[PDB]
Amino acid sequence: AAKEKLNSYLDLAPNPSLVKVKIEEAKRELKATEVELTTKVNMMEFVVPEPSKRRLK
Amino acid sequence: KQELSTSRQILSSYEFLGPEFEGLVQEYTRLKDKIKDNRWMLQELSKSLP
Repeated sequence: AAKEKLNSYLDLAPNPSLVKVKIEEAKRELKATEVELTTKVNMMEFVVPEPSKRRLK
Repeated sequence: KQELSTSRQILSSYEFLGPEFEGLVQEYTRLKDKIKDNRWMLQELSKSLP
């Protein structure tokens, strides 16, 4: 219980100003991964005829 | 008993940087957890292109 409470603090320099920068970097990275996820979803539409309602190959 | 005593001594140094820092840490932690979840979701959609 005491070790688990220490691992949540290590990626963060004990300086508040530097932590805000890291938080802003993490917000930019979240927007890029969200756009990539939307595009891959649209290309999804056309390919045509034919075979039933159904099939293998 | 010796390990418990060392860990309790280090935790006491971070707890000294106030509630505001803890809020920031909580936010950072929340954001890292969401990025990790989105990456995990993108990897799972590529394996399905039959």
